Amino acid sequence: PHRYRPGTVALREIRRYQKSTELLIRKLPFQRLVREIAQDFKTDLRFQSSAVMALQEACEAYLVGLFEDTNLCAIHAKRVTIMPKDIQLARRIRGERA
Amino acid sequence: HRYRPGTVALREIRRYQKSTELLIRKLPFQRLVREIAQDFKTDLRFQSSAVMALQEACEAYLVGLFEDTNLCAIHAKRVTIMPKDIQLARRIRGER
Amino acid sequence: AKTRSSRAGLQFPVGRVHRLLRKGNYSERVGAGAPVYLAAVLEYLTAEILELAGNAARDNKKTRIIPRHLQLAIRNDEELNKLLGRVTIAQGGVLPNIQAVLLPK
Amino acid sequence: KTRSSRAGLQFPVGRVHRLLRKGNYSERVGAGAPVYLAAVLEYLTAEILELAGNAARDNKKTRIIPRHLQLAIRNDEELNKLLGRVTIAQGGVLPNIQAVLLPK
Amino acid sequence: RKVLRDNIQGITKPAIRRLARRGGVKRISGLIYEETRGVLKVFLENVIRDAVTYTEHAKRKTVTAMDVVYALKRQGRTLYGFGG
Amino acid sequence: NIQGITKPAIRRLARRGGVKRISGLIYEETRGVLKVFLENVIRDAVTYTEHAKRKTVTAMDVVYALKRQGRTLYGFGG
Amino acid sequence: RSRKESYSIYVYKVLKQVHPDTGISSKAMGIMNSFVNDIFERIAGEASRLAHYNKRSTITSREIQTAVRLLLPGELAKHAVSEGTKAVTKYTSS
Amino acid sequence: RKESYSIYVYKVLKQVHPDTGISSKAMGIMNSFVNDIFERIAGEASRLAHYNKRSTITSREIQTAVRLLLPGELAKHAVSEGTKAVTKYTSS
DNA sequence: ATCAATATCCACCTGCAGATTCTACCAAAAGTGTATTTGGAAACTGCTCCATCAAAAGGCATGTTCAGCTGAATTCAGCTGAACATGCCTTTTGATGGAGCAGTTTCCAAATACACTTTTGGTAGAATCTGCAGGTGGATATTGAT
DNA sequence: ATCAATATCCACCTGCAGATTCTACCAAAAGTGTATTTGGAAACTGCTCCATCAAAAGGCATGTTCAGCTGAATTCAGCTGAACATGCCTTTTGATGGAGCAGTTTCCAAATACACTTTTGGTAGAATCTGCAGGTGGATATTGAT
Ligand SMILES: [Cl-]
Ligand SMILES: [Cl-]
Ligand SMILES: [Mn+2]
Ligand SMILES: [Mn+2]
Ligand SMILES: [Mn+2]
Ligand SMILES: [Mn+2]
Ligand SMILES: [Mn+2]
Ligand SMILES: [Mn+2]
Repeated sequence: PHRYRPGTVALREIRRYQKSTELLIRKLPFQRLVREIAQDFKTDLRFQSSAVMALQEACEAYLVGLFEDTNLCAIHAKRVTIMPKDIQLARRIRGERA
Repeated sequence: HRYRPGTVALREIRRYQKSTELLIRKLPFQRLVREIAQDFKTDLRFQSSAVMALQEACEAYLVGLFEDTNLCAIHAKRVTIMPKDIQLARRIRGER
Repeated sequence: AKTRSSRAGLQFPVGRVHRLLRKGNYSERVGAGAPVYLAAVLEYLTAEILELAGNAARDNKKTRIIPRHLQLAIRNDEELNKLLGRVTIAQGGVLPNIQAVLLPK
Repeated sequence: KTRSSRAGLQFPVGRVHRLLRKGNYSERVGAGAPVYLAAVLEYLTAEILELAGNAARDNKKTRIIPRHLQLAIRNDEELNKLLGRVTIAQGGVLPNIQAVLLPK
Repeated sequence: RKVLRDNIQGITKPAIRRLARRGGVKRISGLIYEETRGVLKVFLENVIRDAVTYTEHAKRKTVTAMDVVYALKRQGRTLYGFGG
Repeated sequence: NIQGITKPAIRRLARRGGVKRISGLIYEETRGVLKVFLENVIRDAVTYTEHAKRKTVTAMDVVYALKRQGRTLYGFGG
Repeated sequence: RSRKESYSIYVYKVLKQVHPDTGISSKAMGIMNSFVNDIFERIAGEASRLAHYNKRSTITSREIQTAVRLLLPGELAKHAVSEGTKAVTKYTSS
Repeated sequence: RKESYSIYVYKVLKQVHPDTGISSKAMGIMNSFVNDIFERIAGEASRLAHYNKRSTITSREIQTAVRLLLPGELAKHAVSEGTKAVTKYTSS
């Protein structure tokens, strides 16, 4: 049977999701997460759907940027696979929690 | 007598980390400042405090950048910092 | 009666900008030329972005500008990218870019 | 007699009020807002002074120099965060060497 | 009301992988996904914290999009589109 | 003139930064970065001095410029 | 009821100016409004700070100009200053 | 003239460390600190008042501003000190 | 080097959700008269800030030697990607109830606005007090081989 | 490892200026008392829009198999960059003085605020119009194996 080589479908997906703009995290789970965190901060809070959407936009944008910088960190260590070490480095240089 | 390569480096590190003094000489730096400012505005003049402030800012910035750079050198299983490291540092910093 | 926008030859509302200046507590007093100048600048920047975005929309064969086109416009222009370095455009996405080392050998 | 005294503070309530209204923040300034603010400023000042003294002489010096301040700010987590993008003049840096750079 | 628990696991592995793909990432370590969940949790915690602070300063019980925008703006992550 | 900032000075800066070993191209790269930094800060500062209809760049112009750059500096008036 | 403000009609006027056969999404228009308000707040903020630096109580077109010089990059700043000065000098001829 | 928080910082210093002096440059650092935190709090409070269309800045705006700007513990102690000073001020 | 297997590039069409246009109310410019500051022209003064200029004292440029680190090359276990069967849960789209914004009023606690009055905090001055900033023996640290 | 021989660092005590701290006097805040507005908390309620539910269907998450190629581990040479002795030169200290800014006031024309009245452009709605989303089959393009 047919089979693509490891890495090809990956690049394919990179191009695909770099062409589009839709949110990549599922909506309802994200809403659950937000409501959980918020509830832990303050009880009986209600959200405008707009607020949830804004939160998701900001979140995924942030994660994509962080993934870019992380990828640069992986490439810097003569690697191709990104690692927790890479993310921690990117976070430190950014100054998020150095 | 001759110290094994890498010890005097650690020595200097401990010293200048334990100190607070400015590391760039005053007059060359001030000259550079006046030159750079001159190509923005003709024959300007500076308070001594302004030049000193500029030097503090510069040295602080460069020390921090050298810290992040050093981290970038460590990350690539190295010890020697390279222009590549500085480049990665400022690129992640958002300066690029 | 003429609007100050027409007198200044602007599309952007001089009067509104002026009111926003006074009702924003930036200073107790506001000059007569400040809202005109500011409205002119905002109108210009709006014009530039709408231009580049319009081009990006023509490139992708679309009559209507969407946030994607705005994102392409901002990120492909150096100066607009710098002016909006710490800004996120909703539904914008990113520039198509793959690190060379990742490409097939 | 003075607003600072009636609040049991060292920081100038009146001066803070004057600055607040003369800083283009809003048209009207509450009576208690400068009190609250001056109190906060006095507290933060107190914290920094305390830590910077404790650190002032673990180095045998009485006079608090910018170095001691820097040590106090960077050794404390929350103060380090509050002053994250701030440069203390003549403060230097904390003694920190990566273990990788150490021999043997 | 049904109790909300362990919803950070809602952010599935394929989703994180997609976010990585848009970020130009080709290969992903197995230890990445949990790290991502952690970082995301911190970010979302901070943003939501400031947002709700705004919400209850306005004596409101409903978190508005403007609260989120103000929060993000304060966090240094200005967001266009919901600016209202 | 930019070469007034020299190899031993840059080395000392890297030492305070905790750097152990240093490449040769590092010094030139650093001179470049420093040049850019001073260019931006002094640019904004001179702009401030020029709005104030002055010919003497004050310490406060430098402090304002630095703050605007995101490099807040304590101990010079602000 | 409720009446909210925006820069929509002006953005659309300018859009029609630069691309007569181009429309704009409500989302994209939202992005634009956010942009205008953001740049507005930046310029006005910087101008406020400068006006405060020199003990002046009035924000004139000069403070706005310097605010633009500080905030906007090269060519963008050039053309912005041009459009501003143009609009002002044209306005003064009431 | 020039006005600074010099004497106040000195008084507080004599409160916490009665037998400890302070350098001039360090006093500059402290002045810069008080100024910066002042502008931060006041700015955040002004934005707070503008968001909810309030034209006055009460101690409430100040408190919320503190909650936003200061990290956990520092924020708590600051809030308590503030409310304390307010109640004591209104106690006479 | 050639021939499938599959993903991707487009052009086709077209009904509908979203954008555009059209039309009466009305908040907010705009116009006009009059009250209130404002920020630079003249005139001026005293901190700064320069510009030479004479000196030493340390810092740097420089050239030689080599310790050892960087980066190329090779090797291999194991991890992470690709394909798929399985089936769960997130969609989609509707329909509610009602919480709780947000528009409208409605008094008063609290702010502002001058008008005097009292205190303080800022300067230029005396009379303090402390860390450099050397010199010296002893313990560390480092590097080589009885 | 703990035997020596450089060098290094440290810790003790001795000591004044280059700064700190503590005081005799003043303009300008800061406070006080007396009226004048007003922002907005309180209250009521019209009205989005938020929470929640149902049901069903297919997108897509999850778990397993399996092996490709990645990253980690190791080896080794070559050359890059640290250590150091060496010698000149640009630094730093520092006395200066002539002046040119910057900071300060005194009038006062020009500009901006304020208050009321007129006018219209901007908005919310509904009526109207049309890109293009989301489907289709068809010719390329790419990738993989043989
Ligand atoms: Cl010394
Ligand atoms: Cl003269
Ligand atoms: Mn109050
Ligand atoms: Mn055109
Ligand atoms: Mn055009
Ligand atoms: Mn419709
Ligand atoms: Mn009155
Ligand atoms: Mn001893």
